[PDB]
Amino acid sequence: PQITLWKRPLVTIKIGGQLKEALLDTGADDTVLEEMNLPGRWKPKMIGGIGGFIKVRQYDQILIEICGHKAIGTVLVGPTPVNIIGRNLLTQIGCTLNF
Amino acid sequence: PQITLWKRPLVTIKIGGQLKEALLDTGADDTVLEEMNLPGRWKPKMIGGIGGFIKVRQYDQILIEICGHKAIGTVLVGPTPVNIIGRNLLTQIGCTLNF
Ligand SMILES: COc1ccc(S(=O)(=O)N(CC(C)C)C[C@@H](O)[C@H](Cc2ccccc2)NC(=O)O[C@H]2CO[C@H]3OCC[C@H]32)cc1
Repeated sequence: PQITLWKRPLVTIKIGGQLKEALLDTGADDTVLEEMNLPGRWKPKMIGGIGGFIKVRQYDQILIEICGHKAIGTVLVGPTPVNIIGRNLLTQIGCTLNF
Repeated sequence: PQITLWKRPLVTIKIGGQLKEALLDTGADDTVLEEMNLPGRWKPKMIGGIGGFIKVRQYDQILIEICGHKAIGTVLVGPTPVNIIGRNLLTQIGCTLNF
């Protein structure tokens, strides 16, 4: 599909058995999801943007389905105000910017 | 052009007659640029990111050319970690997401 940018590019994702709304974010190197209790091992990480840094938990090789497109990669979990699909997963679903 | 996302979507912009590098950021509602001198009037505003809120100077109806495409709109100037081009300008140059 083609998504215009009049409104936030929110799409439905499936992760850890749950459906959520997430932002297709070309400005995000990594995928950052709102706080959730995923199983498995993780490593602490700090990511920074406008306003400063937040502490997140890095999970690797997590399966995510984005608009019926399957993907698997690193997912960060922490106190983000929004679910953010970053470039590490956008590349896997064949997402491009066009103008 | 069609821009893949295996690298940061960085492009050259022109604003106030000066060239800069900026990030095409579909996850940003607004355009926020690093500290710079801009002619014209401005008003103080606050914007929130993943790490909290920052003070910025809002410039309205500013001419800005993005990868050869012209836009005229609001530009926020403040302590952002990166020059980001947000949806308010991405729409003006006809930018869409596609997968
Ligand atoms: C390492 O992996 C990372 C992944 C994501 C980020 S980030 O979130 O700080 N950022 C980065 C951008 C500011 C360069 C992505 C931007 O698209 C980021 C995503 C976001 C965070 C909080 C609330 C809404 C939207 N958007 C953002 O900061 O936009 C600003 C400017 O316009 C406003 O709309 C959204 C919030 C305001 C940082 C690191």
